[PDB]
Amino acid sequence: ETAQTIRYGLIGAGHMAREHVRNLALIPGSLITAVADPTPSSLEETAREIGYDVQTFSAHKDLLASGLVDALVIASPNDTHLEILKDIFASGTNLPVLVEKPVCTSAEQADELEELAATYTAPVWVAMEYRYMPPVQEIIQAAHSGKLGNIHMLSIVEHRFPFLHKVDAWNRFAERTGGTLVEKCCHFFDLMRLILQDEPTRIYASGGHDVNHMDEVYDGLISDMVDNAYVIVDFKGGRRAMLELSMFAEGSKFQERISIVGDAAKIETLIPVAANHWIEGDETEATVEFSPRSPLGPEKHEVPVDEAVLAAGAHHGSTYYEHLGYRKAILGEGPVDVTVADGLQSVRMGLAAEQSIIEGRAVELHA
Amino acid sequence: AQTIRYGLIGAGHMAREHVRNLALIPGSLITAVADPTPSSLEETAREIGYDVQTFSAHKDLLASGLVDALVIASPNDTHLEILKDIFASGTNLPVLVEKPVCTSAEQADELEELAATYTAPVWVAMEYRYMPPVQEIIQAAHSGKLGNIHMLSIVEHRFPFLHKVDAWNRFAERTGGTLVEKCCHFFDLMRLILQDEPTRIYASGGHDVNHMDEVYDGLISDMVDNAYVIVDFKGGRRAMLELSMFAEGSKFQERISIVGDAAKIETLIPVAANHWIEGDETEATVEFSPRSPLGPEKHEVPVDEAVLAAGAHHGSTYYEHLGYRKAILGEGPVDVTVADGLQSVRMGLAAEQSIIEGRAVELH
Ligand SMILES: NC(=O)c1ccc[n+]([C@@H]2O[C@H](COP(=O)([O-])OP(=O)(O)OC[C@H]3O[C@@H](n4cnc5c(N)ncnc54)[C@H](O)[C@@H]3O)[C@@H](O)[C@H]2O)c1
Ligand SMILES: NC(=O)c1ccc[n+]([C@@H]2O[C@H](COP(=O)([O-])OP(=O)(O)OC[C@H]3O[C@@H](n4cnc5c(N)ncnc54)[C@H](O)[C@@H]3O)[C@@H](O)[C@H]2O)c1
Repeated sequence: ETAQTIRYGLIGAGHMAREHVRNLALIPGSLITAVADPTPSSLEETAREIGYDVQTFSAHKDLLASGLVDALVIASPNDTHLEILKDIFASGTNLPVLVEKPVCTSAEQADELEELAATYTAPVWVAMEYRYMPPVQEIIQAAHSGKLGNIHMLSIVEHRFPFLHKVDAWNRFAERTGGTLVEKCCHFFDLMRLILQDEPTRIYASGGHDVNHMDEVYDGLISDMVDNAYVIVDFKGGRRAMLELSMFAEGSKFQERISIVGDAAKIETLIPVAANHWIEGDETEATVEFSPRSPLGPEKHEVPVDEAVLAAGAHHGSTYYEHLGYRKAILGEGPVDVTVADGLQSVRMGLAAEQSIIEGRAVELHA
Repeated sequence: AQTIRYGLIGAGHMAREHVRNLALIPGSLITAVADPTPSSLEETAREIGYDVQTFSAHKDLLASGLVDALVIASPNDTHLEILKDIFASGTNLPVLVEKPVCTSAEQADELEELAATYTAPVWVAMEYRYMPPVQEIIQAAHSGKLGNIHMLSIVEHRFPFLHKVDAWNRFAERTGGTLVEKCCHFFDLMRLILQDEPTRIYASGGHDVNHMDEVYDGLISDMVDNAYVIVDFKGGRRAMLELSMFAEGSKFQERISIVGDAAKIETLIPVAANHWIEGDETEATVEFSPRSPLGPEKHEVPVDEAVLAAGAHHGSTYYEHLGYRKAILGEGPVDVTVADGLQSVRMGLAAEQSIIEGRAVELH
C-alpha cells in the first residue's frame, strides 16, 4: 500500500480551489506543493484550508519553473483559462492539467484552443464534474444500457440562489464569464451530449436579467448577466433537450431535476441543495425514479453519498470522483473522461444560446 | 332546481364524460343527442340511462325544440360548421363547445367575426383551471404570494393518443395538430396564470414513436408525439411546455411550477384512476417554496370521490358544468370565452408552425 504521490499545483486559489483541496485531502497520494494567485488574501485563505506548508507565488509562470509539481489544477476566472493553458503548453513542462469549466469564453478563444490543444500530449481534463454525482451516475448508466429504449427527450431544471460573491466580482460580467449560459450551463450542455450520445444542430433560448444584482455597483457598472432562461436544443438524430434555469428559486428543496424519456421508460433524479446553502438539520437525500411504460410500476430509491465526500464540496460528492479519475489519468491507469473537445462543444452550445437570447431567434450549429 | 334540457352534438368518449357529470347536477336533463355514427348513439344512450330523442344530424336536433342548451363534443374540425349553424339558427341557444374551439387560422378569423354578433352564452370547454390543485396555484399567483412572476413550466407525461371514431385524432388536418388538440388547455393556463398576452413562441417537436403510417379515409397519420415549447409574454415573463405521449409510466402526469421573485409553487397531478394501476390511487400535491426564509410547505389537495370518478380530468368537468349552468340561467358569467379559445388555438397553431420551419413566430 505504498501510495504513489502526486504533487499538485493550484493556479487560482479561491472558492473552487479550496473545494479541490478539501477533496484531495480525502485521496491518499495527494500533496499540494505550489499555489499561484495574484491576490494575497486568496493565497492566505487557501493556505489556511490546505493546513500544511506550501510554496506560494503571485504568478503562474514562477510556479511552472519551480519544479515543485507533477500536475496542475486551474481554478482562475473563466476568461483567463486560455492564457494559462497557452503558457503551460509552451512551458516544456508537459504537465497534466485539470482546467475548470468553462474551458474558454469566446469563439475566437475556442478556435485558438482547438488548434493548440491538438499538439499538447499530456492529460488535459475539463472539470465538468456533474456526471460523477452518484445519482447522476445511475441516470447515465440507465440511459447508456438501453434500459430506457431509444431516448428522445432530456429535461434539466436548475432552481438556485443568485451568483455568489467572488474575487473582484469577475462572475458579474458577460465578457469575463462567457455569459450565464456558458458560466453556469456548460455542465448541462455537456450532460446533454453525454446522455443523448449525440451532437446539437440548433438551439433557441429566451432569457433575461430580470431580478438579481440590481443594487450592486462595481465602479459604475451593474451585472449584465442573465438570471433566468429556457433553452431548447435540437440534435442530429432527432432527440431534443430542454434546460430551465432560475437564479432566484433557492427556496426549492431540490436544486436540480433531470428527467430522461425513452420509448420504453423514463428516469428522473432529484438533487438537493448542498448542506452549506440549506437550513441546518434538514439534510435531504437525492432520489432516482425509474418509470417503465409497460408494465406500469415506478421504482424510487434514495442514492446516498459518503458523509465525508458530501461535506467536502457543494456539488454532491462529484469533486471527489473527478479527482479519483484525474489521479488515474496522471498515473496512466485510466482515460481523460472529459476532454478539451467536450469543453469546446459545451461552450459553443452556451455561446449559441447567449446569441439566441440577444437576437430573439434560433441559432444553427456545426458538427 | 330549475331544469335545463341539454342537447349533445357528438356522442363519443367526451360526450359520455359530460353525461356522467351532468348526472351529478340536479336540474340536468339530456333530451336530444345528435351523431352520424349509430354505434355512438347506442353507447351514449346506454350511458345516459333514460330515454332520449336521437338524431343523425345536428340541424335536426336544432329544430327539435327539445333543448335549452347545447354541448358540442364532435371532432375538432367540425366545431366551426356547427357553430355557424347554431348562430344562423335563430334558436339563440347557449353552447358549451369542446376544445379546441377551431383548427385553423382561417377558421379562427371567421369565428371571431361571427361570434361577436351572437348574444347567447358561448363557453369554450377548457376545464383544467377548475382542477382543485390547479385552483390553488392560480390563486397563489394572483394574490402576489409569489411576487412578480417570471417563469411558468408545464410538463405533461402521458400515454399515446387513444382510439377514436373514424381515427379523426390521428390527422393534423382534422385536429389542428397535437399542439392545438392536446396543448390548448396549457396555452390557456399560461394566459390565465401570467395574466398577460404572449408575444413570441418557438417549439421543437417530432412524430418519433406513435402512430407511424396509419391511413384512414384519405389522410396519413402525422401527429407530433413529443415537443418542447417556449413562449414569451408582453411583460417579460416566459413559459415552457414539455409534452411526451410515451411517458405513461410516470406516476405524475402533469407538473406545473411557477417561479416568482419571492417564491416558487409547484403542483403534481396524478394519472386518472382509469389509466393507472388498480392498487395505487395517489393524490395531487401542492408545494410552496419561499426564497426567504427557506422552508417549503407541502400538502395534498383532495377531490370529492364522486366528482373525481365522473371524469379523467381530476374533477374539473363538474365545475365546468356548475359554471355553464349559472351562465345558462343568467346567474353568472362565461369564465372561458371564445376569445380565450381563439388565443389558445392561435398559440398552438403558431407552435405547430414553429416546429415546421425551425423558427420562432410572433403573436399579436
Ligand atoms: N466545476 C464547478 O463546479 C465550479 C464551481 C465554481 C467555480 N468553478 C470555476 O472555478 C474557477 C474559479 O471560480 P471561483 O468560484 O473559485 O472564483 P473566486 O473568484 O473565488 O476564485 C478565483 C481566483 O482566481 C484568482 N485569479 C484571478 N486572476 C488570476 C490569474 N490571472 N491567474 C491566476 N489566478 C487568478 C483570483 O484572484 C481569485 O482568487 C472558474 O473557472 C469557475 O467557473 C467551477
Ligand atoms: N376537454 C377535454 O379535456 C377533452 C378530452 C377529450 C376530448 N375532448 C374533445 O372532445 C371532442 C371529441 O373527442 P372524443 O374523444 O369525444 O371523440 P370520439 O371519437 O370518441 O367522439 C366524437 C364523436 O363525434 C361524432 N361525429 C363525427 N362527425 C360529427 C359531426 N359532423 N357532428 C356531430 N358529431 C360528429 C363521431 O361519430 C363520434 O361519435 C374533441 O373536440 C376533443 O378535443 C376534450
